[PDB]
Amino acid sequence: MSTTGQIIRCKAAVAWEAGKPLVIEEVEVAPPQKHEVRIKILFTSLCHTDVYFWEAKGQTPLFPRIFGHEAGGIVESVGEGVTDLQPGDHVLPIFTGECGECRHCHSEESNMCDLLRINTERGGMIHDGESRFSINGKPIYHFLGTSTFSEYTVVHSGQVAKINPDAPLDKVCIVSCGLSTGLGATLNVAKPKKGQSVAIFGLGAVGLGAAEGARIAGASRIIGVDFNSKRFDQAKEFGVTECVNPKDHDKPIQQVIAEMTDGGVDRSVECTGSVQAMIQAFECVHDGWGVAVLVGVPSKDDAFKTHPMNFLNERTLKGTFFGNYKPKTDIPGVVEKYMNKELELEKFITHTVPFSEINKAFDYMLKGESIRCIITMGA
Amino acid sequence: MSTTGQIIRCKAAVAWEAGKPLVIEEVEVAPPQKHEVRIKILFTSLCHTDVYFWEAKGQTPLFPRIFGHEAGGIVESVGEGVTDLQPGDHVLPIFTGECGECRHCHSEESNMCDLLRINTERGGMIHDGESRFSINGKPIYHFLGTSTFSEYTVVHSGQVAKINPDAPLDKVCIVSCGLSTGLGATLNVAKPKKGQSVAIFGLGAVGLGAAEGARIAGASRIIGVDFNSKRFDQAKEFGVTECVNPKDHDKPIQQVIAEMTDGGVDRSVECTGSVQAMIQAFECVHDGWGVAVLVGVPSKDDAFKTHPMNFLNERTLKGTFFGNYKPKTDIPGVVEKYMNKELELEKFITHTVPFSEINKAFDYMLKGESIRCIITMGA
Ligand SMILES: NC(=O)C1=CN([C@@H]2O[C@H](COP(=O)(O)OP(=O)(O)OC[C@H]3O[C@@H](n4cnc5c(N)ncnc54)[C@H](O)[C@@H]3O)[C@@H](O)[C@H]2O)C=CC1
Ligand SMILES: NC(=O)C1=CN([C@@H]2O[C@H](COP(=O)(O)OP(=O)(O)OC[C@H]3O[C@@H](n4cnc5c(N)ncnc54)[C@H](O)[C@@H]3O)[C@@H](O)[C@H]2O)C=CC1
Ligand SMILES: [Zn+2]
Ligand SMILES: [Zn+2]
Ligand SMILES: [Zn+2]
Ligand SMILES: [Zn+2]
Repeated sequence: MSTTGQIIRCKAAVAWEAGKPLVIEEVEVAPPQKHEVRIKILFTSLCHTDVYFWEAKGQTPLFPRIFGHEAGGIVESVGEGVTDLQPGDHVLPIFTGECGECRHCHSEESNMCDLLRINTERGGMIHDGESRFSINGKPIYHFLGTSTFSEYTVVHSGQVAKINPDAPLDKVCIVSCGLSTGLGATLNVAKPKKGQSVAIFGLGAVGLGAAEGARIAGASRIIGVDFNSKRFDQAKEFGVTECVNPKDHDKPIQQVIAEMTDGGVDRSVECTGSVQAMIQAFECVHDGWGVAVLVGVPSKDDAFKTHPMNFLNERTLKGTFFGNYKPKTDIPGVVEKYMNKELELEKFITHTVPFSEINKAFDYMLKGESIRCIITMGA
Repeated sequence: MSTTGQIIRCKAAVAWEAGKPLVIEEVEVAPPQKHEVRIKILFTSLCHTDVYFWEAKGQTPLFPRIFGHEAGGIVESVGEGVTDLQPGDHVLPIFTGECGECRHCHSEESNMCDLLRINTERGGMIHDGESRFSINGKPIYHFLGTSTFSEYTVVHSGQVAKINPDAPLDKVCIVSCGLSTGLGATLNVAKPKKGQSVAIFGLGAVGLGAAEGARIAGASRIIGVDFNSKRFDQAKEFGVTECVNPKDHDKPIQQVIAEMTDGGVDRSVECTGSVQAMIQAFECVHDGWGVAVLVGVPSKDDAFKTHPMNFLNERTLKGTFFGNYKPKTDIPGVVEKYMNKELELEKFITHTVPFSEINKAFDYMLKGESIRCIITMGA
């Protein structure tokens, strides 16, 4: 309130160099411009997407930078022409937006907003190409339009979802990424029917969300596939009924799955980012009616490759961005499902650290087995 | 009737050598065994599938052989345990079957019958591995279980569709292949909505069937693509609204289409058999909601290849066998649509010759621009 229209002085975790530990710095946060809001961050988290651009290996090295794109916060002030958000609103900043004006935003199927779709190299604000962060007079790059590793951040209002103000902001700060992506990959894109079989490649947060969606859809068999056998017991909490490590088999995994299911699974969801797993996820679905959904992001420019007859045998291949959920229209409904005990969120939380110890979240992530770490603001 | 249970002596067009002209021979046709029927052929036609296996380039050279898989005929007699067909029934023998007992035959989506799905190398009958054709005591290979280039042929009853006995058998003899495949590729698999745009790659019989389906679906723009500009005027009779030759453009055809439609077509149907056209058909559909359907059969084992991000941008890739139509359950309904003036068939007929001049049908086919040639039995 007293900060409305004013520059805020607060702390942010700044990445000065690729792959080096973040530094808690005193920064200045400009007030929000047209169509922007300024958000007090209460909880944030870390995922491989932040780590990938912080490591900047084979990536355009934008530094200094404030990473972070999964957070729960409260609106502090709104910029010109913002009417759907007001101070005090509980919100999730999300790495992609919904302008409400383009053909995608008017569609049933697509969340590929022409204005506000994710952009990993945009270092400033959409309104004016400027940064809202400075340190000692010098600007700092934004990340995904969210930059949630700060006590306050400025975000285009199209990337800010208003949610149930009774929702606990530490549990929902992780609906902005992997959970909703896998949940919607199964429910919106794969669309299994009751009793069907589903194979999930990758049992990180995305695959676990896909498993929850497959249980909500009523799948009778949910086969979780992962090179990492440590992730199996964890996965069974999220709906996975059988676990398969490819390392334990001489046969290719798509043959292993087809043999388990008499021709292949009804649905598959690829949640690894490995192009080889995308091929395998496609080839492991049944002929005639099988549907595979690609979710993982490939690191290189290897191409998906398969014999065309695999399609002529009546397989279908789909792909998803953020579970095909619209961030402003649909994500609040995801939170509502959590509030109505229809969706599991607490079991994603494997770690927690205060903001001053944010670098430990990188350690837990890079060591493996960390699903999400709740980074608590204030100390 | 008088021929029931007897060997029939009749004429067939026999291929003795790869790529050499057929010879009209006096053959013997055995009576039908269990689950088989013997059919008097009144009209048959020729398509590239017959030519491909008659040329036998890179193909297993089964000779001598009776080709032919598009025909209209009348049941002469039925074998043991046949109850859905009786003598006098008007029928279409079809290159693939419907046993009615497997999971595909109980499905909504799939026509991939486990027992009777198409098999290009099967030279004998399913019942006993034997040929029902002999010439001077020596057997002749069957083709696709149909072998319609004979005055009489024996076919598994699962591959024989009973149709409206008032349907003209010369017009419907071409519903057994390209027409129904493209029609169902659009209506059953691509599923455009009213007002949407559809790009069709290849304007042979398959692409023309896809165009008819796109008009029935109410597509506002139907863009026909083909290297052969002679096929354009023809295509407009079948629903194509715009024609594009790739040769006339420096830009890749998928870019040409995207530029015509502001991001890409809503639906595409690939009806060429060229793997490069399958890639192009996929990449030319709009992001967010585009759906491409593969129909053409590739000659080699080149693989379909695309950047995985094309799917993550929410494109869908499907494939079809015979338009996903079940041959015994659905094909009679296709004929009914012709009988109710809802489907154009006469305009597929570009040529006609008597059976003794069947080799001319090969000439008209190999020269190009022939859609279908009605081969009339009896002289
Ligand atoms: N499509 C979208 O909109 C989104 C895509 N993603 C992508 O989804 C993927 C999954 O993300 P997270 O779950 O956070 O990642 P993660 O790294 O936590 O989980 C990946 C899991 O897959 C396993 N794995 C890797 N290669 C494998 C292979 N060849 N076969 C079997 N298992 C394999 C790993 O052991 C690990 O358990 C990533 O590529 C991420 O970039 C993430 C969020 C949004
Ligand atoms: N999926 C299925 O169940 C079925 C598949 N097919 C396949 O469908 C395809 C089409 O069959 P028809 O219409 O009878 O063949 P067709 O040879 O009469 O027509 C193909 C057309 O595509 C054109 N074309 C070829 N390469 C092209 C390219 N790269 N770009 C643009 N145009 C190109 C040709 O000029 C020709 O007009 C064939 O591959 C056939 O084997 C046929 C029937 C059943
Ligand atoms: Zn938009
Ligand atoms: Zn994330
Ligand atoms: Zn069957
Ligand atoms: Zn044919």
